[PDB]
Amino acid sequence: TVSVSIKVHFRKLDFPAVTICNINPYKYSTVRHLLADLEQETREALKSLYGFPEPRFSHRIPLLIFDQVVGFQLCSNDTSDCATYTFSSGINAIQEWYKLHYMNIMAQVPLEKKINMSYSAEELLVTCFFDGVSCDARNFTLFHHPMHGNCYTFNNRENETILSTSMGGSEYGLQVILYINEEEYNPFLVSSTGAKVIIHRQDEYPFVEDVGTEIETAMVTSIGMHLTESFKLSEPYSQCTEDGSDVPIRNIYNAAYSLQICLHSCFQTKMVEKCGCAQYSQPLPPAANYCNYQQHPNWMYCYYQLHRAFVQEELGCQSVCKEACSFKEWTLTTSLAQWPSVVSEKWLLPVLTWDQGRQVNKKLNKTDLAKLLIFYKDLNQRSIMESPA
Amino acid sequence: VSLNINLNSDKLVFPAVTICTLNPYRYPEIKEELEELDRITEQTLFDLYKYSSTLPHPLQRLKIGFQLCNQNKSDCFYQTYSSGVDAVREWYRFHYINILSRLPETLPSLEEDTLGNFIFACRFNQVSCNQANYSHFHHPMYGNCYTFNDKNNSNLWMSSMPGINNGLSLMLRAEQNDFIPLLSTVTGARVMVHGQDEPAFMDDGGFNLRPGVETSISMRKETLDRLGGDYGDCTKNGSDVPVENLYPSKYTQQVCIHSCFQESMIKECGCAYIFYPRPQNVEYCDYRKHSSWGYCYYKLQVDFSSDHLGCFTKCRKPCSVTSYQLSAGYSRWPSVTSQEWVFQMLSRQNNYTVNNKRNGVAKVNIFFKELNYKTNSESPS
Amino acid sequence: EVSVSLSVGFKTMDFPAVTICNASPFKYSKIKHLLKDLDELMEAVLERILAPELNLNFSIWNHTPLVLIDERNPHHPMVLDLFASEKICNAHGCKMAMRLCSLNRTQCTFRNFTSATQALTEWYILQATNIFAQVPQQELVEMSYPGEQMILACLFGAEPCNYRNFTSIFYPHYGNCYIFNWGMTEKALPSANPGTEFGLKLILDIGQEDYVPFLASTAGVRLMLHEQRSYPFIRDEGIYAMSGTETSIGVLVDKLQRMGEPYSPCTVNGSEVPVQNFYSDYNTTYSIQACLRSCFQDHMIRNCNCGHYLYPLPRGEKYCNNRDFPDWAHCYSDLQMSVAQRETCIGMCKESCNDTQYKMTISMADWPSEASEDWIFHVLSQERDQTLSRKGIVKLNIYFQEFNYRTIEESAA
Ligand SMILES: *[C@@H]1O[C@H](CO)[C@@H](O[C@@H]2O[C@H](CO)[C@@H](O)[C@H](O)[C@H]2NC(C)=O)[C@H](O)[C@H]1NC(C)=O
Ligand SMILES: *[C@@H]1O[C@H](CO)[C@@H](O[C@@H]2O[C@H](CO)[C@@H](O)[C@H](O)[C@H]2NC(C)=O)[C@H](O)[C@H]1NC(C)=O
Ligand SMILES: *[C@@H]1O[C@H](CO)[C@@H](O[C@@H]2O[C@H](CO)[C@@H](O)[C@H](O)[C@H]2NC(C)=O)[C@H](O)[C@H]1NC(C)=O
Ligand SMILES: *[C@@H]1O[C@H](CO)[C@@H](O)[C@H](O)[C@H]1NC(C)=O
Ligand SMILES: *[C@@H]1O[C@H](CO)[C@@H](O)[C@H](O)[C@H]1NC(C)=O
Ligand SMILES: *[C@@H]1O[C@H](CO)[C@@H](O)[C@H](O)[C@H]1NC(C)=O
Ligand SMILES: *[C@@H]1O[C@H](CO)[C@@H](O)[C@H](O)[C@H]1NC(C)=O
Ligand code: NA
Repeated sequence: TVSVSIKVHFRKLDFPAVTICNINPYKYSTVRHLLADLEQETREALKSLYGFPEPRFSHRIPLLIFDQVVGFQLCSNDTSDCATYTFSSGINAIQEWYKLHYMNIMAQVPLEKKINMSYSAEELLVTCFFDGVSCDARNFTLFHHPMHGNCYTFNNRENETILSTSMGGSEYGLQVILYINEEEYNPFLVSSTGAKVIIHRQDEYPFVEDVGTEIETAMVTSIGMHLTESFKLSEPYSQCTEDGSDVPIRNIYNAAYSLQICLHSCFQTKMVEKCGCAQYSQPLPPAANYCNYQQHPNWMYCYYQLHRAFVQEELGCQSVCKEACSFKEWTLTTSLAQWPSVVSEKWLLPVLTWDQGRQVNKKLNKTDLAKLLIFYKDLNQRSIMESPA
Repeated sequence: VSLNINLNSDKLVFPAVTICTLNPYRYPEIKEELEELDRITEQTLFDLYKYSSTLPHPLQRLKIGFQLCNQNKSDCFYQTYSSGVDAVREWYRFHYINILSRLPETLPSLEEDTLGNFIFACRFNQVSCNQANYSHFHHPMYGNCYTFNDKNNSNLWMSSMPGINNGLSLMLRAEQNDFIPLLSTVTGARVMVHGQDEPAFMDDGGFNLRPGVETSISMRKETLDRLGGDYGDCTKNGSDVPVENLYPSKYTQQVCIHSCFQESMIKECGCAYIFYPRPQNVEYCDYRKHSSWGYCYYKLQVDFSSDHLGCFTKCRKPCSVTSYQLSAGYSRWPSVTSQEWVFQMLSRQNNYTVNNKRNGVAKVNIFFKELNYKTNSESPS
Repeated sequence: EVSVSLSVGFKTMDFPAVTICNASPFKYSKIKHLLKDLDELMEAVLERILAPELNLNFSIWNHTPLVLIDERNPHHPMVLDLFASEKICNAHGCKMAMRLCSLNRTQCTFRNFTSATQALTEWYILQATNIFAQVPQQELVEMSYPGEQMILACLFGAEPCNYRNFTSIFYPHYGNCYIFNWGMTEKALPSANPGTEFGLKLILDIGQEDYVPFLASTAGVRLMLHEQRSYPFIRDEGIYAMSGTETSIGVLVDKLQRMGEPYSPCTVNGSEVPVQNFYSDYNTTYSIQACLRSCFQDHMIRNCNCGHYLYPLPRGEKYCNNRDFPDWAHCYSDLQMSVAQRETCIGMCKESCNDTQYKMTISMADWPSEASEDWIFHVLSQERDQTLSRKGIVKLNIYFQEFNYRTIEESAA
C-alpha cells in the first residue's frame, strides 16, 4: 500500500527550457527552388479540381476526384490495396497533399543545408530579457525540427549552470520579443501565422507538434506557470520504470525516458525493420535513412499498415513500454493583450527595427513582432510524493 | 479512506463536442412577434438615448429597468440596471424568452442545410467528420448547437496518440451580422467538451472562440473516484436521490440541481423554465398564460441561493467525477501569404462573402495534451 | 503522518474579489505637465539613435546617463555618452548601458543592456519613478484613470453595480485599482449558480489615447482574483484582457489546507514573522507576497535612508527622490539585482497553512459585432459624456464553472 503526501515549498526554483520556434520552417524565398515544381503542381490542382480563374517531385500521388469529394490514394507495389484519404474541404485537401510531398522533398535534402536555409538565432529573436540581465542569441541552443525548421531553447546548453528564478513576477522572468516575418510564409504548407513554445526540462525532448502552444504574432502573451512534481514507487507497487533501464528499447531521442519517447522509439525501430527507411517526422535512428518516394517508393503504404497495426496494439510497443515514475509539469496560464498601443507604437517599431538592422532593412510591422512573457506567478513548488505504508 | 493517484494508459475516448454559434436564429413563426419587439426597443432607445437607426413590462428610466410585479399587483419591485447596454439586453431577453415558448411542439418538416453553412470543415484523426450523426438543439441565448461524438453515435472517436495532428480539427463560421443585434452582441463560436452521455451546459463549461484565429485547445482529463455508503455520501445512480432526473442523461451534480430547481419552478410559479428541460405535461413560461412569472422566478432564486429549497442537500455528489481542463493557444489563422487562395476557396465551395474589415471564419483544433490522464481513486484503510 | 483528502465539486461560496487596474498608471492628458522635460529629453534620445543626421534639460540626464559601450576592440574598450556618418554602433560587440554613480561620480556601475528598446524602457521607468516619488498621493491619484470613466457597466447576476461598489486603492505600479467584491465594509456576495448569466458582467473603457507613450506599452487591462481580505498583487498574480473582446473567465477555487505548525513551517495569523508588515493600513490578512515586499522595503530604508516608490512607506520615512537622496539609483539597483538578499528574506518569511488559488480558464471572442456596434457605442457614449472605439471597450464575464472548488485537506492520522 502507498500513501500520497502533497507538500509545497517556497524557495528559489530552477527555470525550465523554453523551446521557442516559428511555425514557418523556412523562408519561402530561400526554399523556392526546391519547391518550385511542387508549387506549380499545386496551383494546377486548384485550377483543375476547383476551377480557379487563374530533391525532386513525384507525380505518383496526384489529387483525384472521388465519389465534390477530392483526395488521394496511397497504393502498394502490387497495386492490390490503396490507402485513400478523402477530403470535403478544399483548403484542407491542399494543405494535407502539399505537406505529404513537402515531407518527402525535404527528406532527401542534407541536414547541413536545411539548417543553413532556416532561421538563425539573431534573425528570429529581437530582444531577450530574463531576471534583469539581458540575454542574447548566444544563450539559445539550436534544435532543428523537420516541420518548424530551427527551434531555439533558452536553457539546456552544455557546460553551463541552470538558470533559477528567486523572485516571482512578469518582470523577473523570461521576456523575449520574436520576429515573425509573415511575408515569407509558405502559402500551402502552414495555414496560420505566429510562433509556438514548449515548456520542458533540460533532459526532456520538446515535442513541438504534440504539446506545443501557439503564440499570436500581433500581441503579447503572458504565460504564468506553476511547478508540480510527482514521484511514485517503482519496483513493487506501480511497476513504473526510471531512467529507462528496465525496458530493452533503445532511445533514439538522446534524452530522458518517457512513455511517448518509448512509443516513438519502438515505432521507429519497428519501421526500419519493416521497410528500409525511417520516418521523417521523428529523429533518425543510427545507421538508417529517411523515407521518400524517390528512393523508397513503397513506404507511403508501408507506414499506413504499421500505423494501422500500432493503434490496434499488434506491433508490441504498448506492452513493453512502461510509464515514467517521476516527472514535472507546468500549469500554464495564458493571457493575451495588445502589445503595441496606439501611442507606444510610434516609438517602439522604429527602435525595434534599429536593433535588428542587419536582418531587416525595412520597418518592422505590428503583425510581425510577437512578445512573450514566461515566468512563475509564485515560488510555490507543489510536490506529490507517494510514500509506502 | 486513503487517496491514491495513478495514471491510466488506455485508449482515450474522445469527449462529445458541442458546437454552438453566437447568433440566435429567429424562427419565421415568431417573425411577426419579434419585429414588434424590435420596434418597441428602437422606440425605447430613441426616447431615452435619442438613438435613431403594447408590452406588459415597458423599459423606463427612474437607473433604467423594468418593473416586475405579482398577480394581484401587490409586491411591485423594479429590476434596475446601471447601464443601458445591460438594461436593453436583459429586457429584450425576457420578452424573447416568452415569445420563444410559443413555438409549436411539432418536429421540423423543412430540411435546411443549417450545418454546412456553419461548419466549413470537419476532420478528426486525419478522417473527415463532415458526414457524421449529430444532435441539434437551439439554445435561447446562443444560436444553433451541434453535438458530435454523442452516445447515440455508434462510431466512437478514439484518440490514438496525443497531439494536434491526431485530434479534432474544426472550421466554424462567425457570422458578423447576427440575426438579433439587440440580443446577440458577440461574434464567434462556443465549444464545450463533455462526457459521452452528459448533457451540454454551455453556460457552465463553454469556451468562446475569436473570429479569425486558430485556437488549439488542449484537454487534460481529470477523474475522481470515491466509495459510497458508509465511506462517503456519494451516489453512483439516481435512485438514492429523490429528485426526478429531467435530463436524458446520467446523474450529475448540476443535472440534479437543474432538475431540482425546475420542479420548484413548476410547483410555485406554475410554469417550467426554458433553459431547463420540462416534463411531458408542464409547458414553458409566458406572460400571456401566466400573469406574473418573472417575479416568481426572481424570488425563487433568492430562496434557491440561500439553500431554502434544499436542492444542494438532496442532490448528492456522483462518485465518478470527470473534468476537462482547457488550455488554448491562439494564432492568426489567415496568413497574409495564404489569404488569396484560402478565402477564394471558401467563396467557391461555401459561398462565403469575404469581408476586408473583419475576418469571420475561425479555425479550432481540439486534442489531448497528455495520453496518461490523472486518475484519483480512494481506497479503504 | 498526515492523511490527504481530495474533494471536488460544486458548493455555495463567496465570489472572488475582482481587482481592476488599467495598463497605464496615469492619464497622459493630466500628467504631461509633470513629465514635460522628461518626455522632451526622451524624444531627443530617440532622435540621437534613430536618425542622428536630423534646448534640453541635462539635470535629468545627469542623474542616470545612458551611455554606449563600444568594446568590439579587445585592446581599447571605450564608453561614449549619447549627449562622415554619426550613427550609433549596434553591432555584436557594442552594447548600451546605464551609468549609476554612487558618491560624486566615483563609484559608478553599469547596468548593461543588449538592445536599445530595453535600455530606453528601463531608463524611462527609473526617471519616471524619480518624479512620481516626490508628489503627494492625494494629488497623484486624481491624475490617474478615475472609476467613473473606466467602469461603464457592472452587473453581478441580477443585482446591478457601479463605480461606487468598487473599493478604490492606489497601486504604485498600475495607478488606481478597483476591487469589485472585497469585503472590508460590507459582506461578500455569494454565488450558488454556475454560468455567465449568474456571474459578474463588466464593460470597461480602456482609454489608449491618454496612455503614457514611453511608460505604458501594453494596451490591455489587468485583472486579478484573490481572497476577500488579501491585498491584490497585480504584478505577481495578474492576467490581461484584450480590448474589444469578451473575456470569459471560469473560476475554480483550488485550495490546499496544510496540517499546522508542528507538522509544517506555516503560520495561521501571520504575527509570528519577525519583520513588520507595511500593508497594515489596508487591514488585510497575512500574505507571503506582502512579507517579501515588507522586507525589501525595510532593507531599502536600511541601506539608503529612503523607501522605494513601488512599495508602501512607513510613518515618518520618505520616498527616494533625486533632490534628497541622489544615491537611490545605485541603492535600488544593488538590492533588486541581488539573489543573496532575496534568499535571506524568503527564510524569514513564512507561508500560510490555508492557501487559495483560482484555476481560471480564459476564453475570448470579439464582443462588438457589426450589427450591434451602432447602438451599444451610442448608449455608452450617451451615459459617459451626458470617445469610444474598438480599442477602448473591454467586456469581462467572470463566473464559476461546473466545479467551482477543489479542496485538498490534510488531517493528522
Ligand atoms: C548568457 O550567456 C552569457 C555568457 O555566455 C552570460 O554571461 C555571464 O553572466 C554571468 C552572470 O551570471 C557572469 O558571471 C559571467 O562573467 C558572464 N560571462 C560572459 C562571458 O559574459 C549571461 O548571464 C547569459 N544570460 C542570462 C540571461 O543568463
Ligand atoms: C557591463 O559591461 C562592462 C563592459 O563589458 C563590464 O565592465 C568591465 O569589467 C571587466 C571585468 O570586471 C573588465 O575586464 C573590463 O575592463 C570592464 N570594462 C569597463 C568598460 O568597465 C561591467 O562589469 C558589466 N557590468 C555588469 C553588471 O554586467
Ligand atoms: C452596489 O451598492 C449598492 C449600494 O451602494 C447596493 O444596493 C443595496 O443593496 C442591498 C442588498 O444587500 C440593499 O439592502 C440596499 O437597500 C441597497 N441600497 C441602495 C442604496 O439601493 C447594491 O446591491 C450593490 N450591488 C452589488 C452587485 O454589490
Ligand atoms: C397578493 O398575492 C400574494 C401572493 O399571491 C399574497 O401573499 C397577498 O396576500 C395578496 N394580496 C392581496 C391584497 O390579496
Ligand atoms: C442504476 O440505474 C440503472 C438505470 O438508471 C439501473 O439499470 C441499475 O440497475 C441501477 N443500479 C443500481 C445499483 O441501483
Ligand atoms: C530640469 O528638470 C528639473 C526637474 O525635473 C527642474 O527642477 C529644472 O529646473 C529643469 N531645468 C531647467 C533648465 O528648466
Ligand atoms: C483555512 O482552513 C482552516 C480549517 O478550518 C480554517 O481554520 C482557516 O480559517 C482557513 N483560512 C482562512 C484564511 O480562512
Ligand atoms: Na455572432
